Amino acid sequence: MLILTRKVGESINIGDDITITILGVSGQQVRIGINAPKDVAVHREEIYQRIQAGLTAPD
Amino acid sequence: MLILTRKVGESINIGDDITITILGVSGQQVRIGINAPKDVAVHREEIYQRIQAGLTAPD
Amino acid sequence: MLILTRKVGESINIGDDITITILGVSGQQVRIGINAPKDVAVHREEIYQRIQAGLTAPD
Amino acid sequence: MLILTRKVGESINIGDDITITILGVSGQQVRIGINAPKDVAVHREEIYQRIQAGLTAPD
Amino acid sequence: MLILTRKVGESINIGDDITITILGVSGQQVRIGINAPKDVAVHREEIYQRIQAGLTAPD
Amino acid sequence: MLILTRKVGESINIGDDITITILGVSGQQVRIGINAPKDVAVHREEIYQRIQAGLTAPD
RNA sequence: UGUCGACGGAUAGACACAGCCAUCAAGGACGAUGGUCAGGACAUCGCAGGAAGCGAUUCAUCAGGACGAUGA
Repeated sequence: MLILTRKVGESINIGDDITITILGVSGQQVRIGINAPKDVAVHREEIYQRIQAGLTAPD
Repeated sequence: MLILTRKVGESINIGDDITITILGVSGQQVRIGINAPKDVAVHREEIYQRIQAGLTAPD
Repeated sequence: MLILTRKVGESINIGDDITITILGVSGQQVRIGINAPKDVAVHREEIYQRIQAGLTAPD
Repeated sequence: MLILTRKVGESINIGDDITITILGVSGQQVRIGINAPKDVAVHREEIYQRIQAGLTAPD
Repeated sequence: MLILTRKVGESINIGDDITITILGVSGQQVRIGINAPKDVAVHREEIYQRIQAGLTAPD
Repeated sequence: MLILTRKVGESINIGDDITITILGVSGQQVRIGINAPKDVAVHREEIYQRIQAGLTAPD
């Protein structure tokens, strides 16, 4: 794990194809944009389990 | 862009190899954890630009 | 309708028997005291309309 | 004294002829709408104290 | 002169009209409540220098 | 009722004779210095009650 | 402003609704006029009743594969 601390409106990067943007907060909620090719998946942890258990949305 | 919201301490996933956790907020800052293999790089956008600047003789 | 602009610690008078005091202010909310006799009823609007919904007749 | 903590834009009632609305605050000033018949006299205490000196609104 | 040590949520007093309350700490920062009549002034040492040198009313 | 946020080593003032200094912190404990004239009293809230409620001289 | 939904690829959506302060007004009008965050407030927000009633609060810097460190 690599942990950072960034403000709202800032940006982060993964690999050479993936970008992340912290769009803002709403109380304890944190609104996060992800930007990746459809060659890779992105979901909430509660959702990720469905695409990995029975692959409910392949694409 | 795929936007997801998370409450503090909740999690997100990317691909089949990467996990993300929003650890918490402090003011307008957000402590964010990134868990990926060293097979991929991770950087904030202000550092990412250096990996796009070109580099030699790694660690 | 008669509009007035009353500052913290000042008072309005109604009829010959009712008086109103702005005891103070707390941002977007206001702390108002009513000085009417128990011969007349005083209630919030969301508590006046519950009275006048019909519940005053005997069992 | 009957006391209420009222937000701006909420309302209050007295007897069966009078209604009050807290139109808003302007700093430590408080804009109040008073909605009684002209059958009742309705002024700030400053004014009321002359009217009860033995008169009505002067020439 | 009086030196004393008090923990968060405890109280201290001056004269017959002044109260001090430690609301709590944040690292080296210490949030303090001060309760005195408008008969007396209160500011931090930075601002106090005005009340000594330039005052709140000219000649 | 004023509220301030002072850090260790800094000062606050009351009236035109009284000075307060935050001497430092130890966990929850907060060490404080008070400088007032002989014309006034100063104690912690525990001891203050002896000067308010029971007094240091009888009738 | 907080909360929720949303396998959604959208700088997205849904639900419940978020600045501060002075001057004039016997005025019946949701009146008029001007300024603007180290203050006189536990900064705002919630509950309720004939009582001048009641409960509860942080921000920022550095930075690497570490649920990172630190300052105010």
